Amino acid sequence: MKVEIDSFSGAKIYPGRGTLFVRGDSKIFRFQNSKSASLFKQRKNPRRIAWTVLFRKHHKKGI
Amino acid sequence: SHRKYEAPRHGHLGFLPRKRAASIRARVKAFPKDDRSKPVALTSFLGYKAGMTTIVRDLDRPGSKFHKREVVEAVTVVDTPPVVVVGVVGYVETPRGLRSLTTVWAEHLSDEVKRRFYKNWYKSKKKAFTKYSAKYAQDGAGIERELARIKKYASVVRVLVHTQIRKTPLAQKKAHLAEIQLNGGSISEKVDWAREHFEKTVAVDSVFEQNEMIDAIAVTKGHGFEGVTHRWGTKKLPRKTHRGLRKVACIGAWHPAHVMWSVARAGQRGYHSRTSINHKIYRVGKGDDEANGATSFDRTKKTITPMGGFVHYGEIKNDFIMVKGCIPGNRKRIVTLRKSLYTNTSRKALEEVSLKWIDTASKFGKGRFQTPAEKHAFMGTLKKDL
Amino acid sequence: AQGTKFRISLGLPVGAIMNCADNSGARNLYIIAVKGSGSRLNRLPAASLGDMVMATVKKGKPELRKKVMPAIVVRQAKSWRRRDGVFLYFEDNAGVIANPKGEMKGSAITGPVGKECADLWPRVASNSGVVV
RNA sequence: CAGUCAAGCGUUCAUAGCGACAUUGCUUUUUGAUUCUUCGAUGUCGGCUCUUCCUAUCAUACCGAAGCAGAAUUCGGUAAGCGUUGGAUUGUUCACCCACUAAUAGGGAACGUGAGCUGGGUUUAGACCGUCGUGAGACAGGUUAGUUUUACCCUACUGAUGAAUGUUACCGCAAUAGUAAUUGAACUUAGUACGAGAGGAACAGUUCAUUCGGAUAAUUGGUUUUUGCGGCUGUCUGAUCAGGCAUUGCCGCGAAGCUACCAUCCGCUGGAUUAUGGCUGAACGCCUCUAAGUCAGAAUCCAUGCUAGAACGCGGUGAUUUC
RNA sequence: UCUUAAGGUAGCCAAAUGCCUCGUCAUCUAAUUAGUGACGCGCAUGAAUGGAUUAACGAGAUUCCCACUGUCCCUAUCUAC
RNA sequence: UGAACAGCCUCUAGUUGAUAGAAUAAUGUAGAUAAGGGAAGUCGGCAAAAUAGAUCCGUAACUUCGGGAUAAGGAUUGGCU
Repeated sequence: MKVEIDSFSGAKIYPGRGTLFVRGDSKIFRFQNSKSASLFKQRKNPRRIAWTVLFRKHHKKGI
Repeated sequence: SHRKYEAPRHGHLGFLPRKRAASIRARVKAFPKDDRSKPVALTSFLGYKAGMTTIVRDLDRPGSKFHKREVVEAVTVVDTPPVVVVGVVGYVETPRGLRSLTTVWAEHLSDEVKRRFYKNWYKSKKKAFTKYSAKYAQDGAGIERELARIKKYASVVRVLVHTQIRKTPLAQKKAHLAEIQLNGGSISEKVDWAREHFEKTVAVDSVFEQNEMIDAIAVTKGHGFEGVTHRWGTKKLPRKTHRGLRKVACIGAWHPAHVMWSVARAGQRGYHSRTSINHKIYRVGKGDDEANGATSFDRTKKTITPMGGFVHYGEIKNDFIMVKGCIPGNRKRIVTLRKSLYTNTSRKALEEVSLKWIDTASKFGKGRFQTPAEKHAFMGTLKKDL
Repeated sequence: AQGTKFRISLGLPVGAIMNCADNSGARNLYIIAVKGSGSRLNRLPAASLGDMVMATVKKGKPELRKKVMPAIVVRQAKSWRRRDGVFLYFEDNAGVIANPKGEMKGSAITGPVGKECADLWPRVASNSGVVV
């Protein structure tokens, strides 16, 4: 039951939920809410979305 | 003419009529067979359904795909405060059936149970069981004759019990009254146990234990008037049909010139007392100690209650029981648990359960964090906290 | 089947055109017949993450058509839940050519393959890439 | 459709499986014969949806017979508890083809069902083609389009109140009435029994799975009037913030509720019996499952279990109006 | 040779015209009484009682293909009245 | 706004006239949404949905040379300087 990391924003995957969507080359992405998966669906490019832990380390917010 | 394409019938022919129950608390119609060799104990308990969470257990069954491996399932938690015995009922056996011989009650009656006999408590004069308490003044001889009568006659003896409702988050203030039947020992032993427990409370640990088969009785949730499509599950009419499509196209034939009772018809769905068989107890918790939601593998200091408490019910502070699968009835609905009548040995009942992980996340949406410490650690400093 | 695969969740019913991913020359598979199901009035038989399903091709090799012929599906589109508790759904519903026993007509499949398919018929798992 | 006889098929051999030449019957799911009911009017085909009933039983359960070595297959008995599909063409009822499964058994209920629906055909009026007829017109010959009205009243059903038995409230019993679960695959058995080999099991244990039913929404999807938030377009309030309208202005996320074999859990064992196989035992000094009694035994019946509780079935218990 | 006028010429077709017919062959399909192209001793096609191709067009009828969608698998939810 | 007297909002002017209120059950009338399949339902793509404006390249068979044609099929569309 070890916790995973979300593949869109960066979170803590607890057993029970998650989406894969794969790619074809088997990158194996894991999401945590419908919001994150839906945001990935239209290629929102999580290099620009704001409220992100990925942004929390990239944009140097809350260090 | 014969049916063009035969199909299985819709709905059950053993659950009619689908009508409202006579009381909010579903009554029990069967009790475990009495064996006068075991020590006397209760065969049923009362509890209010609180909610369900997610737990992780071990899949231990030879022949399965994975052995000694993790798995997830749903488990319903019911808040069952310890019950207080207020009397016993002696049932004599007659050729026409069981008959109630006599009833004996306690000297001191709590306000919660006494409120059950009143419909307007504030306007009432609280003159309930007043002259009855005078029977115990001199030596209590007013019931010793009745006690001897219950000892001699009334081969079937059952104990009348009530719950303490001031310890639950529900703002109801009226104890629910049900009937509990004694199994084990002789009639004299059962009545002695009943009389020695007068004005006393008993814990749920003495009536239920881990790794047993437990059945649940409760009334379901009503939904009002509903057409046949969801009440029974019949095929809806096509779009091109006239005067609507959500009904039964044919309800019978010319002969007989009446509508068949087995024909699905629009009516009431829900709020029916229902019986759930083979529910497995996973763990029984105590309300007087912490680590309710902490297991041996996961020693995180947390309680069974999720973030912000259970939805529409509140928090858990008394004894709670979590059982595999869904329980009939919605939250805050009274559920009276009943032990398994038949000794199901088989293989699905002898396994040993070992809880690993307890989900205490926010069920009020899509919460992730389990404990405030984890949320603070992953969240850092805030603006609200100075 | 040398194993009892779990509860079936549908999503690939009869009348679906699904592509191919092996090296037999087949391109797309047209679902026409499914066994392992039962009988129900006005219920269209469907498929799941790996079933013994016959089909026919609609585009591709001129000789791989015009006859009923068995096939095996390796990828689905509807979300699938393993008992450990995970909602899995592959991007495109794809499958592999097969004989009634489970033998190969091509050489190797392309792309990933479900672990349940590996626990099923083993010869497709033999000539597979990554399994997940 | 089912019985009787037997010249024969079955390498020899009548009932393993068939049986000509004939005969005795069965129901009205075909079509016939009459017109007794209806022409001051029973809405006429087919299909969709749905309930129940019958056995002349396709499969499941339990058994018997076979030229039954296994498997497979054929016939028969108890048997309606349960199931009996999805699709190309045709309006089709019929018929044919593809595939599945245990198999896709045969029928009725005003040729079930139009104040439930569909309107393709038939079966008005328009119009075309071919034949007959000088002709208007006919064609159980072909094609196209062609308004399918109404329930509020009575009964019945689904549910829901309800006065009266001293009132009220609680705990209750249980006559009645319904009932539910069905079926298959895989590992071990076992490449074993059997068979020479090719071939090839069954009963226990386990994993489950098809359909159906009862519940609940923790998890996932859907639903957006939470109009909750954010963004966008046209117009208006001097501009900004904050804003109105565009019949819910649009999009993304979207809490709660609801719901989804598109989600989860669950669907019990005791007795008595049918078919049939057995014991003792005469009639019939022997034999005999039967005449008396008696054993085992089916998805059969009844109880264990569940649902509603006679609103004129019943029991116990608290207080029962100082005015 | 005949009652007479000669016995269907050029064209077309199981076509809206074919009872036999779900005629036969090829193609479309896993499967087609559907569609298209041919075969014609064609009950009963046929040249101004007019035959064919027809360029463009038809709220005319039918068949096939791509995206599409609750028509369906399999039903669920919201709104105003 | 906008190619437009298309659709929408506002100015002058006119109206606030359709018996009302509280509840939000089924079945209904009207408007939409539904993961996967994509016509497998139905006599029949019936209804709904799908592309829809402007700019740039290109646009087939046939033909009476006029058409098919917006054929089919590809890229862009905001704001500020």
